Amino acid sequence: MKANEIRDLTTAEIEQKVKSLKEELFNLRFQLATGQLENTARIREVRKAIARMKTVIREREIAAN
RNA sequence: GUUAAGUUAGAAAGGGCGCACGGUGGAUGCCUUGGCACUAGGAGCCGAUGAAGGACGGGACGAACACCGAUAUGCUUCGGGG
Repeated sequence: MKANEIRDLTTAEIEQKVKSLKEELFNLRFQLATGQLENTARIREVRKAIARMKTVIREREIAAN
């Protein structure tokens, strides 16, 4: 997901995908607290994909300053 | 046959000793998951660019340890490694 997201433009191509995965993380715990979910390791992998995205823009702010 | 005097062994409610067989127990014997002692070399300070210490928290899995801060049981990228 590195060159997939390094090549993405700074403004919304991370940010809307940040916001969608925030909404995606918002939905998966609802299935799990009810118990109506199976692939629980994806939920770990979603936040694993979240934290690697917020550090992209923060790295690019260092590239700015 | 009995009468008389007369000796004279046995027993065990339970215990004493000798062996036999168990139980509690944790000593010894052996080992090491850590110690102390130094020698040799290296390092001898970190902080208002927020310390040391923490407290509170983070997993599909329950609390505690260890790891780690709402980017939370790693994250990117640089090498190693298969």
